[PDB]
Amino acid sequence: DIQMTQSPSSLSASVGDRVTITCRASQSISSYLNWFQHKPGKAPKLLIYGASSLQSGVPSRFSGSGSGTDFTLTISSLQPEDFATYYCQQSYSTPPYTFGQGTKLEIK
Amino acid sequence: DIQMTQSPSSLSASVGDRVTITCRASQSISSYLNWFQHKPGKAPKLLIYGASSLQSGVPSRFSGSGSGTDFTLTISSLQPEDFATYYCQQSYSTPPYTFGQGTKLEIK
Amino acid sequence: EVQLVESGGGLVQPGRSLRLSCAASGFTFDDYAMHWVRQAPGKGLEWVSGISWNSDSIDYADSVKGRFTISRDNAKNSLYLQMNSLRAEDTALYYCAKDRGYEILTPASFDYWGQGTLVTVSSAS
Amino acid sequence: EVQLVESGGGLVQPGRSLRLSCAASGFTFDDYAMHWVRQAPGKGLEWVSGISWNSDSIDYADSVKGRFTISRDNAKNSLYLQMNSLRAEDTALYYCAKDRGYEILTPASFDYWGQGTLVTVSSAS
Amino acid sequence: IVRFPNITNLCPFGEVFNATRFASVYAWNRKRISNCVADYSVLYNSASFSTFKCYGVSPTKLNDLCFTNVYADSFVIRGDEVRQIAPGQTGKIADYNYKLPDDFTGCVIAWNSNNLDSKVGGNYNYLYRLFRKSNLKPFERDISTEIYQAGSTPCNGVEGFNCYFPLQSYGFQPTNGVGYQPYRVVVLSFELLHAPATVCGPKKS
Ligand SMILES: *[C@@H]1O[C@H](CO)[C@@H](O[C@@H]2O[C@H](CO)[C@@H](O)[C@H](O)[C@H]2NC(C)=O)[C@H](O)[C@H]1NC(C)=O
Repeated sequence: DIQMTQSPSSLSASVGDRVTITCRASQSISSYLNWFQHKPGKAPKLLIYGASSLQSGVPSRFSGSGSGTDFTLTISSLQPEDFATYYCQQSYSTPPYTFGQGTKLEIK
Repeated sequence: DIQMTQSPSSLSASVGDRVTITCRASQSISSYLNWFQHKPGKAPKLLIYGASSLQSGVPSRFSGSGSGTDFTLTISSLQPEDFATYYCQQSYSTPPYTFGQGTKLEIK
Repeated sequence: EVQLVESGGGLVQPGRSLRLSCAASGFTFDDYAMHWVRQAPGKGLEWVSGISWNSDSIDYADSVKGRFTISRDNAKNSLYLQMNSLRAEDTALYYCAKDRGYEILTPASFDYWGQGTLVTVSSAS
Repeated sequence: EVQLVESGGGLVQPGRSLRLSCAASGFTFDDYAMHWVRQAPGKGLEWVSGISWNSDSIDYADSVKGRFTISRDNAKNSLYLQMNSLRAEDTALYYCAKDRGYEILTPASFDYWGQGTLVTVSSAS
Repeated sequence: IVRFPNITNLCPFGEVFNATRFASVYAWNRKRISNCVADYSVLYNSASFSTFKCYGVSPTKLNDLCFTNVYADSFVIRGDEVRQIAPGQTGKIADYNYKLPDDFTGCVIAWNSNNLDSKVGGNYNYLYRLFRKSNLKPFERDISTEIYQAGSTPCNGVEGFNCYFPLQSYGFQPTNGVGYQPYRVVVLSFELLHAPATVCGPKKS
């Protein structure tokens, strides 16, 4: 069994700030993490597949890092249209595709 | 995952004593444990299927008990042909049919 | 550019079956694995089911094991899902995701999604 | 009173292949499952493989996946185990267990066993 | 003093009960037991059966009552769903899978079977029917698997909206709770009719 946790819960920043979101796993998963941007009003999308491989078709503002049991995601600028809820999931352990709990983010 | 342990490794007794061997699991298995009698010279034999159900044709001297995580096998009479190595096996978790280490039993 | 749209959202009573279908247009449907994802009204995402490129490997979430039946029809380029013996905790929002690979349980995650269709189980108008 | 006799053991060089057979005659063979259990020369028992009553569901031990292929013959009341790409850590003793049920991964345990056959992997005469 | 002939040709209850493969509930198998001495004491004295309910006849008065025919039906159903195997009961099983007559006379056997019919991945050999046009009559079976016309749009053999598949399979798994574990069920039926009596209980001498 694997338990997936999300350390922060809510943030607030400005148009040109830099913020960090970190997602911790109960057991080693060897850099098999996935980040999703859940826009509140429409379909969620994928930002980073794999450890820190940036998905084709999104701005390079986002950048992740980390492997083993701790991971981190940072937003370079946090322009005002990027506020949403972000999720982390693992695809390595026996419980398939366990999502983390949300991180509501407000820009002000 | 799951881990399986054997508290005793070597025991000493006589023909007129009682012996108890305990088997401990890392996680709950819900009364799904099996005890095997492995003679050093022939094919090993099963004694107890389930937590405390005794297989047909074996003496009633062997008595098993316990549920959840900690289990124990008890022997009452210690007939002098009861020298062997005993293993406890779980059949409930994803790693299939995990065996505990040996438990040598000699009489003196 | 691919489009993932589904239907069948509505109100049904508990213990009544309901079938959902999802239409995929923008890509090659014959050789991609497909999944279903559930969004609880006040919780986070949750995986439901998944089928391979062809129906040899089918997997279900533990909470829906023996209640649902996921199908696939490569001829019409659309997939289906059957909900049976519904209880009150299935009032959530369902998405129709697409896997990058061709197998069900691979490190490849869900690359394209679609807008959800809300379902409710109760006894009302 | 059931009989399980094995053969095919011996000594082979590392990297070579050898086959095992286990004949059953004391019970009805067409509707029980069977396994193979390995006993190290100086360690405890370890599961290796298993097959269903009919060859539908087959599972393998983690350390032997991609090397061992278990087979079954319902007509002749015998099962086989093809060992391939042997290394230096497979010099153990092999048993031919019988499952109590009809599937592979069930709470039911191994019911009847047989005397082990000795295999050796080294470069000697 | 009483001296009766030797006991021979016993009924094969052992192979009916101590079997390995039971059919699904919607396709239960029926076996006619006749022309043998039937000792029901070995069934009752066993502690393996969790549920032993007899309707119309006390269980210990069977070893003297001589019938003419005994029918055995075997199937596998859920845990909290075995209560529907009783005369005058309602539910999915009673409505669409297996209907017992209101005046049924016999005994129902049920014992837990989580040790054989639960696969860690999921056992899908067992299916139960969900829909039918009408309720099953007492003691009949349905095997056809046509698409259930849920609404008024004709299915024409093609699955669609309001065109569902009637057979759904149990997702049996050792992790399931007590109420969702499989429960083997055997139903014995006793008939009296204008024919010579064949089955009897053992007559001790
Ligand atoms: C098989 O059926 C028998 C009854 O015919 C069950 O009970 C066995 O009865 C014998 C004596 O007739 C006793 O040794 C035990 O009470 C039972 N045998 C064993 C080996 O336990 C028996 O429980 C049935 N077995 C199964 C697996 O259902």
